Amino acid sequence: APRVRYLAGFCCPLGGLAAGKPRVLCHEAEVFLSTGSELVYVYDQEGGLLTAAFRFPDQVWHLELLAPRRLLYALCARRGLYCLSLDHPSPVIPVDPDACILPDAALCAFTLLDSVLVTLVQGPARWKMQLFEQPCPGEDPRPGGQIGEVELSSYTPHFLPVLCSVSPSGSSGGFTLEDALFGLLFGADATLLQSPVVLCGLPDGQLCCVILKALVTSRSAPGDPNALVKILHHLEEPVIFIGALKTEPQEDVHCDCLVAFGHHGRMLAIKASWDESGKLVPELREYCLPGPVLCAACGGGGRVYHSTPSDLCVVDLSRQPEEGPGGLPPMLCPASLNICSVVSTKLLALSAKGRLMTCSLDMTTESAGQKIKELLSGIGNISERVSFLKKAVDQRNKALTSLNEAMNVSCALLSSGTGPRPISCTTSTTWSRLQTQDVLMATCVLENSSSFSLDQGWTLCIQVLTSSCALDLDSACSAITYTIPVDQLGPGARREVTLPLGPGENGGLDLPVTVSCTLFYSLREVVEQEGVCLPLSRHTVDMLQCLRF
Amino acid sequence: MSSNEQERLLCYNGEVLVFQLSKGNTKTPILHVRRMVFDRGTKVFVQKSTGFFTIKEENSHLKIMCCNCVSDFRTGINLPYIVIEKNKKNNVFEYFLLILHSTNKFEMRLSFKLGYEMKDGLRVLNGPLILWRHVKAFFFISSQTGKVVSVSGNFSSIQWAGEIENLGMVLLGLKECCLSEEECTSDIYIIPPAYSSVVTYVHICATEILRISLIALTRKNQLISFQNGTPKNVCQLPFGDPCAVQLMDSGGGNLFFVVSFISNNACAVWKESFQVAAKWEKLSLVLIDDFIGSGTEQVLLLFKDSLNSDCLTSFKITDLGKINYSSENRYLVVPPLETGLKVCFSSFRELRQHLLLKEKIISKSYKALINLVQSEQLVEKIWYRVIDDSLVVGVKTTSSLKLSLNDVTLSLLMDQAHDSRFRLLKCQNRVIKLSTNPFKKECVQIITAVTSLSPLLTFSKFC
Amino acid sequence: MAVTEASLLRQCPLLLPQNRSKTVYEGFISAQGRDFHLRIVLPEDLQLKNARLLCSWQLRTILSGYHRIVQQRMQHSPDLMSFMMELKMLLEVALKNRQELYALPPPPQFYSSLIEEIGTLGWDKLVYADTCFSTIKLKAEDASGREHLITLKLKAKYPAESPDYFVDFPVPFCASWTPQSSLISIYSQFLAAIESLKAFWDVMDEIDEKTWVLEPEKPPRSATARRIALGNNVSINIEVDPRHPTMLPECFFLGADHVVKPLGIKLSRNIHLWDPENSVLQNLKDVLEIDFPARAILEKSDFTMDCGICYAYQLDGTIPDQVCDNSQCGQPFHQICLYEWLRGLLTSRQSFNIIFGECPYCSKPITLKM
Amino acid sequence: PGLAPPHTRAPSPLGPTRDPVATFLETCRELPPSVASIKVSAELLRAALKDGHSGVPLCCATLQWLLAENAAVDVVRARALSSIQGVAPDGANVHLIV
Ligand SMILES: [Zn+2]
Ligand SMILES: [Zn+2]
Repeated sequence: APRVRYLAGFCCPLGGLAAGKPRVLCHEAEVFLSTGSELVYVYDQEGGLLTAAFRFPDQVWHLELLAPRRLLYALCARRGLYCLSLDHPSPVIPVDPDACILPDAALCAFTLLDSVLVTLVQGPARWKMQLFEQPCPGEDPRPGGQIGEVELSSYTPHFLPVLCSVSPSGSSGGFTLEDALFGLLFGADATLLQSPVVLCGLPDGQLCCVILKALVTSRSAPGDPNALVKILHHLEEPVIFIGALKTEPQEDVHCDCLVAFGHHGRMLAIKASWDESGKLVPELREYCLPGPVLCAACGGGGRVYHSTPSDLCVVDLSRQPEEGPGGLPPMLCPASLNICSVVSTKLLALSAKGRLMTCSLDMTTESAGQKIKELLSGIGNISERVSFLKKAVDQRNKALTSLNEAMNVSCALLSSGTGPRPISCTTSTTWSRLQTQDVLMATCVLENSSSFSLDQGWTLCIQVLTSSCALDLDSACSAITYTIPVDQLGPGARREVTLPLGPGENGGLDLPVTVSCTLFYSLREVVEQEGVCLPLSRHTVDMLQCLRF
Repeated sequence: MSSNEQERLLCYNGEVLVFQLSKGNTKTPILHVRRMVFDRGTKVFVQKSTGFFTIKEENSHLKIMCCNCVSDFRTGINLPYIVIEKNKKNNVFEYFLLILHSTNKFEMRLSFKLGYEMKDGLRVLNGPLILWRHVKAFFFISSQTGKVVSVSGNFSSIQWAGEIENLGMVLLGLKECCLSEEECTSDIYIIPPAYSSVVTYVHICATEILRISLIALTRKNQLISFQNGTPKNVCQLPFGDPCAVQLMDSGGGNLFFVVSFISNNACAVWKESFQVAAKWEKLSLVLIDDFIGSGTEQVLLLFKDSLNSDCLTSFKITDLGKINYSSENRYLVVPPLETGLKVCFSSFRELRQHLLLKEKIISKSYKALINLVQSEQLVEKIWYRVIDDSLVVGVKTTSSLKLSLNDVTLSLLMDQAHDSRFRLLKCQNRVIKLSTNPFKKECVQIITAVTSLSPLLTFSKFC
Repeated sequence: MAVTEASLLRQCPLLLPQNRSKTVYEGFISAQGRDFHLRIVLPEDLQLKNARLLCSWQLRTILSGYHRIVQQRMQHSPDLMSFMMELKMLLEVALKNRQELYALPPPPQFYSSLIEEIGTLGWDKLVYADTCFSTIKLKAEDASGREHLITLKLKAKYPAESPDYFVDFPVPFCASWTPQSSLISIYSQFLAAIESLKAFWDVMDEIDEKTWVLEPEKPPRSATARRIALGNNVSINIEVDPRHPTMLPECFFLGADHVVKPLGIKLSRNIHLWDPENSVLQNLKDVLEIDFPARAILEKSDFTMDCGICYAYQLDGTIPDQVCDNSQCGQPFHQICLYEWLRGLLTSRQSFNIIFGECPYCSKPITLKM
Repeated sequence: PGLAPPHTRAPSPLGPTRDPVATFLETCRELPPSVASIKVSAELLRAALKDGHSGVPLCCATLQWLLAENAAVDVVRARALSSIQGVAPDGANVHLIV
């Protein structure tokens, strides 16, 4: 009946967990789980009570499992890679360092193919792919000798990078493509050798694949990255999740499509066309989903179950080839980061608060009325909010309109049409009398000739500049500035402002004096350093304006 | 409620726990758990399981003290806690912290055993961590340590408590002061001490580096945001004596602050627009969890025990959108109505996208305005000084800027948002050249403006 | 204004020139209280002969099936101002055409008040509603106990404007709509029309019962004509005046020139003996001096074995020969008629002397071999 | 300003809606026209206005005498106006009739 259930939740921090890191895996009814912390949890799926609880040191970054063997690998961060037999004779278990293998310690990321193990290990500027044997017989669970190493030369460094296992058809915790595609992406080498291929998404958002057959090296024989590792498609943002989908569904699925995700959500999907040159050509889409994308799984039939911090949303690529857009629906679950998809769709996730939940998607005589009551109360509940959003839209619009008028005047002002049409500032010389002394006054007249109304957000800045030649000795007053709001000016319309310039102290008026008028536009008022000042005229008062007969 | 036959509620994992103490007779009172869940078919709460814990000593005054989820520090799993008092009439009060499992079984962690009763701001915290006060004496007992401890510091209030990134455990009691709960004592970018007189309950919501984004609510029935202590987006609250806030999600972005009042009444306020979206009355209780299994939070409202001597009769479960449940053919309108509901929701969730798009265009076009009219930092920086009734603003220059060739000034420009009128603003400009350690060699050219102050302090403030 | 300095502000308030050289405009265009995203790059000069104009996916789905219009408008139109005018109007048109998809009613009036008014009626009355709530159709009863239906189409504002009332019965129904009137008002007007026209209905009900009505089969209520069959291979069609039904109709007879003459002569002579106080049957029986057959053939009433294009037997020697390969149509044609018809249609193609293309009546594959 | 000789667009002063201290106070802490008239004897006004300046006897000459000390009296002497709308120092409007 309830499409979602509660299993458990946890110690969360504030808000909840970050992404890249926490991992959940579903075996049969066995369930695997990290919280990107020092704990790895296993839940019996029947009754969401715990089987087993493993304290590592140092924040588990990844889990994978080899089900035949009945083995769970973990990467501790500053330590290496542990291994655990699932039978494994309080329900807390600390690990013994017994279990540690390749304490390589600077290894971040790692996959598994059949009985091969791949790591991608931190260094200076060059990260390197290493690649180990993993003993096929039921022994002491050992590394063996490192077959291969490279250095991802293009990569020169919160966000892990990522690794995918991608096998071609005929030949496993990974993704089997179909021949069309495999041949298209990796080339004839990987095709012929039927070589499984390892896809690295890195924080730069370079998205690189390495063929495993061509990765055997030695101390005489040093793996050349330039040629051995290769670079598909540069998402400009970091990578989160690579995958592969059954488009056209008409356990080993011969998948048809390849999926990348950026962090901010440039999703990137790929397919074969075989079109328009009588030739196989690659089909590239960069979509732009929402938001921050926080984690992503894949389900039955071209359906990519993702998260934003808003909600848990979906794209379908099952449908020229693939599609114009991903416009995408929630199932109205929050930001779960750490999502997994089994196929039977019944998916599993970690709610950003702290929670493990299990989303399993799919008349009356006056109980029908209670239905109608409920529905109308609901539409009532919402109309409220729609109305708010309306008025907000109003405000944004009115902003653009005012904006528009501003930009149109600005452009008129910056043009030399050979008359300063839109707005003028005339300034003009008066004698007056105060107290005893005849004073020199500047009436500065602003006139709107044009249609355009200089509304709110606008301001005149006047500056009264003395004599020039900055001297040996710097004066008391280099200049004065007056600044004024111009509010709702309107067309034809007019301000007059009076300034003294005249001998205040010591009978000292030095000429020529220039008065400069300018305008600013204020972004904030109506709603890195940000405004615009615009020049009006700049009138020089000379003796001939200040003589009195 | 808090008594020998009286209960308390809680929410665990999209369901509702009832802890009731019950005099069993042979013996002393037993704690009984019901763990309930919502049917959606029969539109009621149905008992899924029970639980019992038998208490030994034949002493009266057993009492539930508080209840919530917490997270044990050992496992890191959200778990119900509960706190029991035992009082013997000895002036001795035990104060058990007992934890419940997946299995509906109980587990002691602290006995803790005071002589004097606990009261005021009891608040249980991650590593199941009791923290109380009497007469301005703060004490805590970690489950780790197992000792009574005192907080060294001397505070009036302990308004918020909880774990943060990098620190582990913290308190905000005085809005400067910013503790730990081992090594007692950043208090840099919190709220103003102006508010500190009126703030009665805080709720953080997020932490970056230190920068906390955070809410209040006051004795004045206010509600308030802050982003680096910039008091944005206030409301006003209908009711008197606000207690607390929770948060609720409602789906995408639709985030409400479900405020409870000592007056047995409560709000929702709708973030996006600090606005009372709904208000209800008498509200015996309130809980924020998914009782349906949709995948988004709701609120449960409980109405009073006058109605029945029974708890979860008189409920009202609600998203406050699409979901609303409570305690002549007509049908052909139904599919139309459901279809309206879902299409009103489509309009909501579209517009919200619409509104963001408008914001975005506006910004885009200013930046267009700025490259329209038009690299090297020609100015050091801004600084300002108050002398008497004189504003002195200044600026340090760079060697790039040649005052030999360039007449310069500096104005001041008032915000009309503050200044409803046109007062003119005059500013006097000085150029100051000083030689720095003369006994090439650095000159310091500084440029600086001067004006009156009392004209600007009209709105207690200005920018 | 005249100049596209201020007239463009006034007529496109939300189109912002990003660049100083007003070459990139971006933002919003209004249409039917809704704003659309549009980025319209000009060349370095003001020539729409060559320009870029990009759309949101919202806009392109709404301007599906005018792409050529807009592309030509760009190359033909002198100014941006006029171009925007043409575009605005064109959007207006596109949304009122696709009116099905686009409703935001104001619910607090609408869906609540509709339920209140439907409660005021009582819950037997409605028969149907679309999910978009746009259509409703209702029932009312006669004193006879006859069901009579009415289609109403409701707008964004039901109580503001008139609801369009679409109805069977044969004279125009007229509705005194005020904004103060409601569903029960127009319902009362509809019961008034019911009680008024009873006589006309009684007459046509009597006919359908006692006689072999031939051309309309389970006739609707709008029908004033009744092709009555009498004797064999002769019919009389009768159209009635609705307000004075009992009064004489325009009558005439189809069939054999030797059979039809005596009846016509007799009608001429005996027509002064028609009286509007009896029934049409009771007057026809004494005028035509006969009684009628009461379904002389009920099962093989008629299959018009006539062209079903020109609706005639014998077109220039040719007979209805070409039929439909369908149980539900069976409709004969003429070679000439069906060739002339199919030769037009887009769907049909012509093989050597063979044409495959859709039966006019049922749109199923039909083949014609000349 | 409405009657004035130039007939030029002078902006409305609108004396401040509040005291600075008053606005300061409110920030810190969170209708008919009035009329007067008189009557006076025409004989009195005639005898007092004779030394008869010129012009239409009364109402106009009355207003000219009342505002002989305001600067804006010569313009009203010209147009012979017995009712005008001035403002004030505080930006309130006043219509005064004779
Ligand atoms: Zn024909
Ligand atoms: Zn047919």
